[PDB]
Amino acid sequence: RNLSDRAKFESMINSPSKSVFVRNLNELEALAVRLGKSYRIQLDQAKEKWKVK
Repeated sequence: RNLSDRAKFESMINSPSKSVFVRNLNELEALAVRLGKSYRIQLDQAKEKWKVK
């Protein structure tokens, strides 16, 4: 099924490298907002996971 933004999130959050994280982060943050606010927290968790400060 299309419109599976949750799948994109779970796919991106799977194993993102440093530079890979940033290049995915832009769309990742967009997807997080699209999904809601609870998943946005998980996004922020991934940001802090690496650093993103």
